[PDB]
Amino acid sequence: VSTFPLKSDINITKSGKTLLSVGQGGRSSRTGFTATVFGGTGFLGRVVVSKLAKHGTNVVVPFRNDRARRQLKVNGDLGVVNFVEFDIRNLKSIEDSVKYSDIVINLIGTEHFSKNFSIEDVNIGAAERIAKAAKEAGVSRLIHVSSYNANPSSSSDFYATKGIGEQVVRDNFGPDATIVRPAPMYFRNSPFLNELLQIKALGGNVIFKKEVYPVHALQVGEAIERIAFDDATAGQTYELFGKERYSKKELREMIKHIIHIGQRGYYPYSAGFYLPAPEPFLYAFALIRQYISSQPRFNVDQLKRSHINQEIDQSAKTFTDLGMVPDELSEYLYRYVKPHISYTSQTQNRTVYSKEDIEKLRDYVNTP
Amino acid sequence: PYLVAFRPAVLVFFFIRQPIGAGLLAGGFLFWQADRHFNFGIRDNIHNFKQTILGFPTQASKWETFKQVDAQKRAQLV
Ligand SMILES: NC(=O)C1=CN([C@@H]2O[C@H](COP(=O)(O)OP(=O)(O)OC[C@H]3O[C@@H](n4cnc5c(N)ncnc54)[C@H](OP(=O)(O)O)[C@@H]3O)[C@@H](O)[C@H]2O)C=CC1
Repeated sequence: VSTFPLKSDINITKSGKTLLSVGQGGRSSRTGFTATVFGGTGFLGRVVVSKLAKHGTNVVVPFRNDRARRQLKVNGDLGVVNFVEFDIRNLKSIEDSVKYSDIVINLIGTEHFSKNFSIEDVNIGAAERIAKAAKEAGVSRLIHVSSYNANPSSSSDFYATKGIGEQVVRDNFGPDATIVRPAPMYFRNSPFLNELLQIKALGGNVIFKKEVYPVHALQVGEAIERIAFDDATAGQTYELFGKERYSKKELREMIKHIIHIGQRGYYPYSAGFYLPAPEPFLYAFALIRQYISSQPRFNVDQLKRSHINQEIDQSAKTFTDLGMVPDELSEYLYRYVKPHISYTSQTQNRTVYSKEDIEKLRDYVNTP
Repeated sequence: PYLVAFRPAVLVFFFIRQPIGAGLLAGGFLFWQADRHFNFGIRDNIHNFKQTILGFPTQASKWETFKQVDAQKRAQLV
């Protein structure tokens, strides 16, 4: 956020351009930069595009969904946000997105596969194509966002493709490409917290045992802003994670009390809060819905990843290398699960869980 | 006649809101229907136990009375 995201009013890109900034940093100001955010209509793109457009950075947002892009225009002043209809199977549209940008941010990536795109097409084929198209267009900075457990030799088809995608981005764009490895991100409408906030979660006895180091999505969006506007971060890999380690079983049980579903001794068990299932059934059901359901459900690869915990690459850089302190999930967990609290609505008295109260609740959850 | 129209509406909404409570209630309902249909006799034997312990005339008690009269009457002729 801040009031002006730059250390100076003059910035010479590594491509040779000199970009001046005007204004004090409001909506009417400009930074002189043109950025392209691939995957801007997604969960993280809306955070990133909003932070760039609010300070006057011209953002090119290539879209495939016409309805999802409309809310992005509100973030910036007139002419700041620009849309290009595109497809990763179309090369002319990809070049048009990066033709004028000085920064290219790649947020395109899926944990699923569909009738049209496999995990290899998106996490590798798209990332490689975008990196090469960026280089031929003279883009000074490339930022590629992989996952937290990226590994070219992983048993998970998502972790493997994310790890290989890191390699191909550097092999095309060159050694100066920056790589970000966010942990599971929590925010409003967060894919990480949405599965924990769902009631009828089938096979949670297997799925919810994975441990992670969740990180605030606003900080990940803030960190990417720091990286793009500081050329000392080129060629670097950043592992953005929170200080504390949680298992999805803990958060699932901590959320239950905040939602007050446990007010009744019978209701959570009757409503389907716990849905134990043998892993072969979880495999078959995930496999079956992969060719019957039209919406991306819990697939086979996510079942495998439920066993693999998050491993922090120690050779990579952290939030402290960017001069930022990670946020604590304890200080943000309530306000992001607040919409899901059942009665609330100033009935008698709200139970606002402070940061101290969340940690007290965590011990009670872990007490048998 | 209104339960015939409402029953599909109530049953599906009951499973949506409380799938475990509905499955347990519906599962027990089907089990007793299998007891009656397939002549498992579980509900009948419980009924025969309740009558015996509470002093009612059971089915066996009424048949024993007939057998006592039958033996009494035959000797009265022989
Ligand atoms: N907890 C998290 O969210 C985590 C995120 N990541 C990675 O961060 C990145 C941001 O994802 P996030 O915003 O959180 O959630 P999303 O699932 O919405 O990210 C996917 C984005 O990339 C686009 N995308 C996916 N496939 C295609 C495709 N074939 N063609 C064009 N666009 C495609 C999507 O476009 P559209 O919106 O139109 O569908 C969307 O904008 C992802 O790459 C993810 O792998 C990794 C670790 C943790």
